[PDB]
Amino acid sequence: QCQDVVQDVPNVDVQMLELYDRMSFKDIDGGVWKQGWNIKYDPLKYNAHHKLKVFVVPHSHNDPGWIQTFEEYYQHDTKHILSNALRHLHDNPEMKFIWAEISYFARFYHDLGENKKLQMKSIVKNGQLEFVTGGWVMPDEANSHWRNVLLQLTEGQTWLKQFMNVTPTASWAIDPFGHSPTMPYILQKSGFKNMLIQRTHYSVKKELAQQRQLEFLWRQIWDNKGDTALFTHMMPFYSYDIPHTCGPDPKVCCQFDFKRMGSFGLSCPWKVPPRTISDQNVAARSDLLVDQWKKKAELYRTNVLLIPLGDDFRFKQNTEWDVQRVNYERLFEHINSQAHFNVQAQFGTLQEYFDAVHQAERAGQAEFPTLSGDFFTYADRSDNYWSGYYTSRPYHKRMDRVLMHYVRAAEMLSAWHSWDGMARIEERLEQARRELSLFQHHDGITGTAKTHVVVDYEQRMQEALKACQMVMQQSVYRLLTKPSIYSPDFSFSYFTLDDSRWPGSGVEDSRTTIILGEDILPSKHVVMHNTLPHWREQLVDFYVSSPFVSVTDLANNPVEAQVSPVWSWHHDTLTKTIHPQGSTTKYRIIFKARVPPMGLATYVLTISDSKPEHTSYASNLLLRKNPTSLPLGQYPEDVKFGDPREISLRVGNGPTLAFSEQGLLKSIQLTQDSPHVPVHFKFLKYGVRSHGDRSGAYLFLPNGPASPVELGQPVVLVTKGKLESSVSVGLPSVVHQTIMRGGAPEIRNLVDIGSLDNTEIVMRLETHIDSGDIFYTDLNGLQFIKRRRLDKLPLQANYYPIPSGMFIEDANTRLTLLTGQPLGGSSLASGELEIMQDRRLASDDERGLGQGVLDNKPVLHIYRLVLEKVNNCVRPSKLHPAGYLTSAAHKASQSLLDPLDKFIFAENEWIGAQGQFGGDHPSAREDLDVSVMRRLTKSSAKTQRVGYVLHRTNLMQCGTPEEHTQKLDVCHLLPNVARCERTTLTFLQNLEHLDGMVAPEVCPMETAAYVSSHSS
Ligand SMILES: O=C(C[C@H]1CC[C@@H](O)[C@@H]2[C@H](O)[C@H](O)CN12)c1ccccc1
Ligand SMILES: *[C@@H]1O[C@H](CO)[C@@H](O)[C@H](O)[C@H]1NC(C)=O
Ligand SMILES: [Zn+2]
Repeated sequence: QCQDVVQDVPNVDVQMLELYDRMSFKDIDGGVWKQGWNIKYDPLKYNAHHKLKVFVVPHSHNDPGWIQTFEEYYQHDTKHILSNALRHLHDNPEMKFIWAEISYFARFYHDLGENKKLQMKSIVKNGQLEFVTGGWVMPDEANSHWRNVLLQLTEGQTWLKQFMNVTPTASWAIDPFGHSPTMPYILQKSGFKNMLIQRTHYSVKKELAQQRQLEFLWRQIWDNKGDTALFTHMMPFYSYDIPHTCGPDPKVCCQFDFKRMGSFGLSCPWKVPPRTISDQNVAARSDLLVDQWKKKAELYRTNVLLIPLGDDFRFKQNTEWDVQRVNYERLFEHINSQAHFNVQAQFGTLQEYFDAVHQAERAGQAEFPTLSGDFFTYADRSDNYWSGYYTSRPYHKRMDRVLMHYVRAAEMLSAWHSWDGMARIEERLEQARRELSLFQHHDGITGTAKTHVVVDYEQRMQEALKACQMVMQQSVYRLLTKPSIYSPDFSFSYFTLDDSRWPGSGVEDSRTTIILGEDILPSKHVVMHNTLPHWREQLVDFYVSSPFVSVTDLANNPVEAQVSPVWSWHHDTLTKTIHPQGSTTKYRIIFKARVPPMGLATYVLTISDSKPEHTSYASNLLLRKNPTSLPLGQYPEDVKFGDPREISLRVGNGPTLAFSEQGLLKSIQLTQDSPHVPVHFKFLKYGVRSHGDRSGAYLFLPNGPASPVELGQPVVLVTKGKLESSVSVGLPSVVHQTIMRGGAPEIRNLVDIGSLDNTEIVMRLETHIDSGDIFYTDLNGLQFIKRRRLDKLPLQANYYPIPSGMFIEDANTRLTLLTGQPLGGSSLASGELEIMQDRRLASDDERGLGQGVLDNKPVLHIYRLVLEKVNNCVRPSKLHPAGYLTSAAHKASQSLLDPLDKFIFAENEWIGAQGQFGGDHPSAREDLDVSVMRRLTKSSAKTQRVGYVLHRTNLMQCGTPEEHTQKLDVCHLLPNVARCERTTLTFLQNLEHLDGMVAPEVCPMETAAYVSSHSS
């Protein structure tokens, strides 16, 4: 049935980790093709019965924000490009054009008059204008979560289906900075047949070109059978621009970019300009151009050649359309009429190219190699590895993951009902999806845009968060109020969201205090939501105006609680120390919430005049020389003081953690009898080179290994409670916190790099684990890939994206660090893990951004740290390119990315309140998630439709007996099901009509989509 993703090592022609081990990566001058060799071809290869078919594919790369905002580019460039494409393609039936970015296209189309909409639909229907990929954006592939890659793909393609009646099956990704196999994974499950990529390491292009392995069937690293494979074309040269797309010699190709003759303010840096094609020069010009084409064709296996013709924001001016088209038409007429060339050249689209390639394949002309692996870390030249953008602008990288979750929760909570149009649910959800989708752009989440553009993305995301909050709180009010009492005002805030980790303590004072008092309000209802499809317990905290608060469930059962102070860290500009101050009027109450699968649970907080029976109070110990008093108002336990010292803590039956006198972890002891395993946190700094190339938003070019941050004698705060304990320390640039709740600790870093120019702050873990040169990092939150540190490459080449987690292991022990935000990281020595926190860079790094990164702001990074024994786990063999999490590590990752949501009832009394929603929802096996639940129809549809994306991960078997869980059938989650269909992941095509209206669960590492239809 299901493929075994652990025990069967796939047999592929190219496995990227193996290729990396063998490659020497020498950076030699290849001649005119600087990173290749002088290509030779046999002129007799092509003849009358075997011609070279050349497709020249006009394109225009349009960034949804980079050096200008989305709206600035739309007004100055993109609207003109699309208007002139419409005119020119209409008037010139053989001209072609491809378009990728649907965020821009949708904007443009909705502003067109009906006559022009109709003209536009006609040039799409007739194949002159072709959509490629059809996502909202062309996303980053390093930092993006797979859930958001799917979200933006779906946003663009849903628009295209509705308005253009087309769904692209070929993908075009010419600009992301390195490439991930998560893309073919999602695309192949969304109807695609082909994809194109460009930015891969120059040494990889050379190696694959030598073997004609630039076109390959790209399968997942664990896929033994090959069912995931997607045909992939990798472009061979340094850029997608015209000089690097006609052939190997850019001095020649630049002469065929007819926008470079002077009047457009462009020129050829190789110092030979284009010349207008005429009858007196066409034979000579054609002989140069065809020679470049035949050289490029040597790198590929069929007689069908792809020649992109475009660059950034091209095809704007009418005069530009004319100059490119007329000159190429003259070349085509000459070349195609001169038999000695044995070439047929024409304008074409991307799909036309791929169709012709597969026709050649089926005619027996070519067989294609199989490939697995990824294409990180990219370098475009010399030692310029693009690992900096794995960290750049980390505040917005963290915001991405918060908004990811809020979009999921808003779509899920509101999916349970149909809503009247006056509720503006669909409106707010569309806004949220579109702003999050926009940020997936390869200058958004990457942190590679100008400062004012970053500000625009942030503002858009804030509006999206507010939209999600509105939808979430309206939904909770409807789900938990007696139906005959429910009386909604769709503009009113029935609940406010309380989020403890965004923007976070020390970043924004954004959270509301629950204000209780005998003379104002005795009690307050709070509600937790659990988006995951299994019962979940999690500690939750709220701010309250008294320490004398107790918690009950709605059946009035007492719930054990802990009260702790509200501590804020202050950079004291008088004493020159970083130290905590406690509130004397706000307090934190903490208790364990238990919430049904995809459900809600209500609790009540009640004030009393004295310490409640079921509430305890944490102790607090401030470790520093030269302490001063720390009053805490009504808080019943006095703060204690001491000189810095080592300390040890244990919460519940969980691990015992030991800390240095500097407040940093030194060891973890898993159980009572077990060893104190050395696990040391350390903060270090990288700098920038004083000669040669400088680090910037894209490039990490360190001036050697990192140097320790000088810590001085930092102030350490120890809070010890029955439910939660923590150690926090004010270090230079980081308030570092280790929080213990009875399992793997949570780490929070409040990172403020301040004015430290040309500094990158790294957090490192040092252990004994005999990992050697092996470590594992994830791709897009979807899969873990084996990495091998290569000392033959520079330090920055050994940095990889850490979009959600990383681990090291030996035969016996594993250490996994899970993240709540994408950051860059590595293992630079056996037993180590490290992850960059922020970077502040004064210089531009010559990739067009035209600024350094000097707009840092405080960010709260979150993590879980899981030390485990793995000697009993069934792991892949030494040759398998994947790794897999344990149950504990996977749940830890879910605790960061999809925590419980917390709602505080706004008014004094909630009439008709109910205690729970979803108690009857199936509690699915732990490896299964309902990644997306989305109602697909508005309230006017007679047949309601609800879409589900189901993802099953793969967890290691380590000898923990499986407990019976319930089968999850998403098609019966809503009543009155009339049909259940398996669909593509975008919901746009029905693939299977399902027997008995039952949606089967999916196999390990598989993702499926289902749509249920309800007659209601
Ligand atoms: O590669 C680029 C720019 C590429 C890659 C980085 C990315 O931020 C930008 C924008 O997305 C543009 O689309 C071009 N991209 C470059 C190279 C040399 C000089 C100037 C620019
Ligand atoms: C859209 O797609 C196909 C081919 O263009 C056509 O048969 C159909 O009539 C068009 N319109 C629809 C499905 O509304
Ligand atoms: Zn770009």
